[PDB]
Amino acid sequence: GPHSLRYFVTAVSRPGLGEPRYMEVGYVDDTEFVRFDSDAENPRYEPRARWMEQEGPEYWERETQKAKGNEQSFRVDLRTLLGYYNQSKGGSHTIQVISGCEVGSDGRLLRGYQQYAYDGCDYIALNEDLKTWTAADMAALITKHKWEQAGEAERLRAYLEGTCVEWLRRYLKNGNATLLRTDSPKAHVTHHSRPEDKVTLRCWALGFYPADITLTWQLNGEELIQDMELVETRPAGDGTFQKWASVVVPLGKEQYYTCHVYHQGLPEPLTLRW
Amino acid sequence: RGYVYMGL
Amino acid sequence: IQKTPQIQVYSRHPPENGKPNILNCYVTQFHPPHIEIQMLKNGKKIPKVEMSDMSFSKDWSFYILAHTEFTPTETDTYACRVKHDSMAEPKTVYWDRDM
Ligand SMILES: *[C@@H]1O[C@H](CO[C@@H]2O[C@@H](C)[C@@H](O)[C@@H](O)[C@@H]2O)[C@@H](O[C@@H]2O[C@H](CO)[C@@H](O)[C@H](O)[C@H]2NC(C)=O)[C@H](O)[C@H]1NC(C)=O
Ligand SMILES: *O[C@@H]1O[C@H](CO)[C@H](O[C@H]2O[C@H](CO)[C@H](O)[C@H](O)[C@H]2O)[C@H](O)[C@H]1O
Ligand SMILES: *[C@@H]1O[C@H](CO)[C@@H](O)[C@H](O)[C@H]1NC(C)=O
Repeated sequence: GPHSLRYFVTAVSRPGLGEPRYMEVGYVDDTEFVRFDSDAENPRYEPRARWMEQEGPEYWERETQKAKGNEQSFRVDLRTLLGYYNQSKGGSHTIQVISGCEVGSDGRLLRGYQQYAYDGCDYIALNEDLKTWTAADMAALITKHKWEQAGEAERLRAYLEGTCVEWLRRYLKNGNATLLRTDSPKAHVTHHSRPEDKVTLRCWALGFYPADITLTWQLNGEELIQDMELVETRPAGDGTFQKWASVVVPLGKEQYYTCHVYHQGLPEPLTLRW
Repeated sequence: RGYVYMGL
Repeated sequence: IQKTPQIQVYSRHPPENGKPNILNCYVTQFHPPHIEIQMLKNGKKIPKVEMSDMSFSKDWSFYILAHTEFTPTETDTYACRVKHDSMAEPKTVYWDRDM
């Protein structure tokens, strides 16, 4: 199916504590594969997925020099934005960016993107056309004009359709055994007492991959997507994910509820009861 | 491979 | 503005005293990014803790995982202590193996 190459960049200033913290984390679909962290003597770009061992000295050297340049750019940006917003030189501030591209099953671009944020709020973004920008406030508008005059859009789209797409396909090739695998979920159900003669039924789904999955509780065919509680899908530390969903049902009426697990690794969906 | 960002 | 973090502590496999496993502490939906995450075994800080899966949602909130390998015992207890600006008091979440 479709695949994606995403880069999460963060630069946080810490007045009176030295230079800002800079971080770049790379993802190919749901698994982390690269990372740069300014906090470390000799900070370098490091592999985060096993298959990245197939890269070679050159790859790491270039990405590192590239990351250090970006680090300095955001260092300057933080100072620039204090001017745009008329802010104190002693308060902490954050800049974030999510850049990336998604390709179809055939490897051809489906979409590319780049969205910035200042202090947790939208700043500037590349529109789906990859030709224009959309600024969230008057500060971002100054950035938009600078980028329009410099022709940043063509440069970014050249990367999105070119470098981003080609390297994504390469990563998928080299890491096929891991990125193209399917780990089927293992479901479980737990029960916990409750005050007013009611019970909590929790449905667990463990060890799956990719991340996308659907968990539901039903009462005689009808989905109870209302009084149902749940957590967002979470990584489990070995490249797999987990999730849980629960409903509060009347004591002694438990056998009337069923948990449904839909996933790529499940030819036919799982149904559980307590 | 990562992009080289341009200043804001 | 400011968002308080949701801490979640869980094992990779269902616990079984004696069998190796992986303990996780997923800290999510927080902002600003500065945060301190500590995994504890019987109140003591665990050394070989790995930080990974850092990311942010559509609303820019931060997400990060802390994990370590552990061989569960019926005696041992584990928790995750987190310090963030949204809380004057550091928050510790325990590992409920029967959840
Ligand atoms: C993943 O693909 C390999 C083929 O090698 C891949 O492609 C190379 C060009 C390079 O990028 C490697 O790092 C990749 O691993 C599959 O293994 C091969 O399978 C073919 C049969 O179709 C066989 O002729 C070869 O001998 C196998 N080994 C090699 C080294 O080519 C492997 O099975 C794929 N894994 C999954 C999970 O699909
Ligand atoms: O950001 C600016 O973008 C323009 C794109 O029109 C220029 O970059 C072009 O030239 C440089 C040469 O150093 C690179 O080859 C870019 O890929 C290319 O788009 C301008 O130099 C950039 O500063
Ligand atoms: C910026 O903030 C200062 C106070 O710190 C204020 O005097 C000024 O009016 C504000 N606006 C500009 C454009 O400086």
